[PDB]
Amino acid sequence: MKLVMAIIKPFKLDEVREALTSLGIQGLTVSEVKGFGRQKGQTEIYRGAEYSVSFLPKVKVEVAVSDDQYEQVVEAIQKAANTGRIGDGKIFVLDIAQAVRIRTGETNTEAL
Amino acid sequence: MKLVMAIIKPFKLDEVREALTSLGIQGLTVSEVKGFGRQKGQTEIYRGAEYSVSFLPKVKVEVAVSDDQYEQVVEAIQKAANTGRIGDGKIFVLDIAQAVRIRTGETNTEAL
Amino acid sequence: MKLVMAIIKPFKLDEVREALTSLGIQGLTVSEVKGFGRQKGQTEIYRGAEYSVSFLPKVKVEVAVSDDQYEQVVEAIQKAANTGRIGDGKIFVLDIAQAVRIRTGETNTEAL
Ligand SMILES: Nc1ncnc2c1ncn2[C@@H]1O[C@H](COP(=O)(O)OP(=O)(O)O)[C@@H](O)[C@H]1O
Ligand SMILES: Nc1ncnc2c1ncn2[C@@H]1O[C@H](COP(=O)(O)OP(=O)(O)O)[C@@H](O)[C@H]1O
Ligand SMILES: Nc1ncnc2c1ncn2[C@@H]1O[C@H](COP(=O)(O)OP(=O)(O)O)[C@@H](O)[C@H]1O
Repeated sequence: MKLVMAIIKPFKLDEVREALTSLGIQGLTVSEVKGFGRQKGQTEIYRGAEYSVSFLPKVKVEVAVSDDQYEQVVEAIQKAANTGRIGDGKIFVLDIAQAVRIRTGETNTEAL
Repeated sequence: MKLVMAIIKPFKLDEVREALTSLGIQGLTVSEVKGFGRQKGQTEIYRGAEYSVSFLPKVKVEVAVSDDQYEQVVEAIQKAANTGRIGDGKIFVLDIAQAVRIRTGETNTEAL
Repeated sequence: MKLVMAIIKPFKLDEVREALTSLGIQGLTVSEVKGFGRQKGQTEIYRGAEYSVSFLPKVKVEVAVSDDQYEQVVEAIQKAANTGRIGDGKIFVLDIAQAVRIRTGETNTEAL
């Protein structure tokens, strides 16, 4: 099991859920985040301090898939979230030790 | 050390913090998220595009516990977050390589 | 590769991004969260239920760095986020199995 964590542009999310659905992935969990990177917001200095005046929204997609699916999931998200412009974002893969589906108690692959 | 990540229904959170407190867990960190799964929101098509018009709020509980507590923490959250209805959510367990408490520099178990 | 996850006080974020920038870290991802711990919000009881009436905002910094940088990143964040008062927060380190930069397909260290 893996937790694929993808930090994408908020407008690429419909296309991302689509690819994932084309792969057979039942569901996912989404978070709103602010991004900092090469592409940065505007700053302002006021009284010896520099304050951020604009922010770069991103969407964090967090999806648990099996060891047989993650590599395909990574590739799918990469292709689905790509624009070719700076700020496209990241995909990180972390290892899931255990998984539980709260409704049924199902574990491992059956929890996803 | 483990990071227990639980994606639950937002109204089951008071009951979840309670169980965790009954286990001796000092604290936790909570995030607001949108869920997608079997239980889905409503959609709308407008001009060759399908837009989501309703969303399913979930709460993400993120709690670091020791290797001697995580299995009990998982079980507690599972029982505390269960309703028996579709959408109860997930619990994922990931491995924590290092931990630091910012205030005191305490590490490992003493950081939690 | 590691995902350094730091749960800090929201006003220590400018100082945190600064240290990270002094270390050569290109970017990071930030989330708004609620904290529960020793330092707690106010509660209220109404009709046989206890409701939370105040909340403790925290900022979650999530930054992927290489195996040669993480220990320095942890230390930097610890020093940059420290106040000496209760509620300073946590830093957790998790292992990243794979990394992809969506724009270019670059992997591993080149993805960060
Ligand atoms: N070290 C990092 N850890 C976690 N997320 C990052 C990191 N660097 C960048 N990001 C995320 O990637 C997004 C894009 O960063 P940017 O460098 O502007 O473009 P690109 O990813 O195309 O190089 C950022 O807004 C940020 O959310
Ligand atoms: N593959 C997944 N990865 C991460 N979170 C998921 C995944 N599948 C479902 N979830 C989360 O679990 C919640 C419940 O999903 P759903 O399938 O509707 O009910 P159940 O979990 O009872 O089967 C979703 O709203 C979503 O937040
Ligand atoms: N077990 C835990 N798992 C994840 N985050 C935690 C945990 N315990 C505390 N935190 C986070 O650390 C913050 C500070 O907790 P608190 O105990 O009040 O102060 P301190 O970290 O200085 O002991 C909390 O608001 C919470 O967000």
